[PDB]
Amino acid sequence: NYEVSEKAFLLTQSKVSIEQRKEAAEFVLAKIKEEEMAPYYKYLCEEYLVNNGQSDLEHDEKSDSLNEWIKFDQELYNELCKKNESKIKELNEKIQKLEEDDEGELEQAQAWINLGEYYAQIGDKDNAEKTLGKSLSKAISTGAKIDVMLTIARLGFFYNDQLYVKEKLEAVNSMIEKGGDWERRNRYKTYYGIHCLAVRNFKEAAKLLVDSLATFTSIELTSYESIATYASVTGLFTLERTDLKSKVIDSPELLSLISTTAALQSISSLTISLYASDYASYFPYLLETYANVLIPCKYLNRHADFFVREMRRKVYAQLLESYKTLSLKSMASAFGVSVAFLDNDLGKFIPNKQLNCVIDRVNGIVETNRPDNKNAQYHLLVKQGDGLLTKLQKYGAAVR
Amino acid sequence: DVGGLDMQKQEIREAVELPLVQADLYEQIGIDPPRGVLLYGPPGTGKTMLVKAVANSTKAAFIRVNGSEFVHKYLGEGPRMVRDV
Amino acid sequence: TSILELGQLYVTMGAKDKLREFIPHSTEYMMQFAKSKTVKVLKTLIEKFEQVPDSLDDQIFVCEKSIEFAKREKRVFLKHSLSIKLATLHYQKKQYKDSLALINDLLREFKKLDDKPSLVDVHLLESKVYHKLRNLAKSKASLTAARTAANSIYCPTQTVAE
Amino acid sequence: GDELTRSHFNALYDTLLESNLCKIIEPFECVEISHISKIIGLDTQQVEGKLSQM
Amino acid sequence: DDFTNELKAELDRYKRENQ
Amino acid sequence: KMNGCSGADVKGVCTEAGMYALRERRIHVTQEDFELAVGKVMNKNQET
Repeated sequence: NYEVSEKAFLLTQSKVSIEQRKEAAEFVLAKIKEEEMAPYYKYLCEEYLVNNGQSDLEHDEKSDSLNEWIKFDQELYNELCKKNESKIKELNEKIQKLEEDDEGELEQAQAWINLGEYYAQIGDKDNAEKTLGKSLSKAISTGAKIDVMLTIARLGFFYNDQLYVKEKLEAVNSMIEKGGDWERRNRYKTYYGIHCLAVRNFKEAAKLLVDSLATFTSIELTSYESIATYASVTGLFTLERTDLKSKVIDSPELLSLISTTAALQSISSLTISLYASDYASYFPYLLETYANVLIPCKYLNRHADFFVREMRRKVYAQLLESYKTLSLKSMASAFGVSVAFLDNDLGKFIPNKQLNCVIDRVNGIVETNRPDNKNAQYHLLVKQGDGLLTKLQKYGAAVR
Repeated sequence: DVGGLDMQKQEIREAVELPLVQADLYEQIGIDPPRGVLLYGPPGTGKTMLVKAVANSTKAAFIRVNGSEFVHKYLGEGPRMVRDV
Repeated sequence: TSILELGQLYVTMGAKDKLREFIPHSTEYMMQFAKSKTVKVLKTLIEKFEQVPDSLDDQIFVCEKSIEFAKREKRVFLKHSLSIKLATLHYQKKQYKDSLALINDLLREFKKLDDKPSLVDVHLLESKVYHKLRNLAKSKASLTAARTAANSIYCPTQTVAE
Repeated sequence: GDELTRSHFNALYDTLLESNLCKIIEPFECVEISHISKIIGLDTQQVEGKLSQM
Repeated sequence: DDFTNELKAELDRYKRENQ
Repeated sequence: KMNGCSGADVKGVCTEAGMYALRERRIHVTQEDFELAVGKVMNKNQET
């Protein structure tokens, strides 16, 4: 189900090539024949508008699109009824006979789950959760628990809903805690780091992603190259260079992951340039990471500017720690940028107290302000010490 | 300290250093580590001194017990020390 | 025996273009001599390409040619000899992905269905695949399995030292 | 020409450099960078780049 | 935004490579 | 394929079966590693 949501997401924003939309349309047309995408197929016009979202022959009549395959017709209307009779009408009649004959226990619960998964592809979520809720009481061990969690896990990836999914996934996992192997636990662990990108948790996302394996592929839930970009980009932003040398840049799987596909451009272009402290070619890597990684990915396109703006602030901190002073002529020219471009980035960073530095105008020397023995007891002990005392006085001043 | 022990060194690392360092590898696979290992061979030659070398890398407390110990004319003290240790 | 002396002179003098087509023409000779047993003649002809320098195009073309003829009946059990050669020539090709996809399908056939000692040659070449891949987990795993079983069986001096 | 030999070239590059830097860092610091490059015999940008990385 | 950072990076590359 | 294996002989195969897959760092043990482990456990009594 994720293969369609990944390819059709390129239909939303394409600023360069038109063929990217037609190439991604070939994967959509192939999957809609085997499985009915009608809930997401109708969600195409309800997601992003004023591109392809105005083209429909049924609910709303307008023609504006670069893709004519997303509009209903007489063929898809007949196929919608054929898939609805086989996956629901034909299967429910056989399950109804098993209910009266009393055949098995978990077999009827698993049959309701497989039947409930078909309502998700027809576009009716009321009967999908109704048949799933009846089979939830029959779940005891991890045999029927994986299938119940699998249906709710689809709600997050297929319907792109971060609200009612995680609340249900946590309730099912916390009811009976076993986990089976480590891969069945990834469904809760991988979606955890993915949900952190919606509410912008930053370093919290990479907690379970860095320790996760790079060979994990959920197919219909997620692809191989999609999860590879989530752990590479978020893991690089979380762990500092101290932890990058013993984990990211040197790993048995990660070194094998970068050679599989060239669509990462994170653990190779960004990591080596950061480890070698080469700022000449490091700047164009951020543009390739933004265009060819962040934009095509689903959850990596939500932040947008929040990647390059924050990553550029931290890469300067690695340079400020290795020198007391610097050269403004070398930073604003030799690294591939201009003078006005450097003052715009550092202009917003200084008043936010995100770093300690000394910028020179006439002399043109970038000097680092080093606390020496001050460290974390200088401005943090007074701010965090007295700041928490303000929260302590909240309930003590007003009582109840 | 003594070469040619790679046959025994790979066996000690799996039965000693493996369960001590990473305990989560057993829960992921679904297996449990063994509670001991039996060594067959002459002591003092590439064997006994190698056992003391295990406490160097593992940084663990080494308990030296001899089979000629717990010799006494009474009863009940010998079998009690096995449970106490 | 005379063909062995001719094939060595063709690649050196520049006749290797004609030699690649002469090798599959020996199928008619294999139906009689030594009661089939083609694996001895064809493996030595391919071995001649190792001593005299030759491009990887002619070395791969011969292995994928004579296998499609009637020689396949003798190559049923011993196919591991021609399968390792295909993955070995991919090392100089600097492509380990086409060889890894083959080995993944081959490894199911190497457990007690063909040859016990041949694992050493398989894990040795497999260690060379993950060597350029910069993976120390698979390289130390495959090499240890071949070195552990190397005590029960015996390998030639070139294999043991490797 | 050898990939393994080139991999150990940077290891020997930092090995002889660490022994040379240890001779500079052991006495008192605050010496001119140009005088440091004359002892090492490399470019000023190369000396500042390899030292700051360590 | 991304339009500001990408524009200033490309315009400087044309001038820097010509020096 | 087991010879003279009691209930505890099979129980000890689980630990040996997980060591071959741990060298490759995989939580799922392939079918190739089971028979190689059972052959080693069965030969423990007949070793030397």
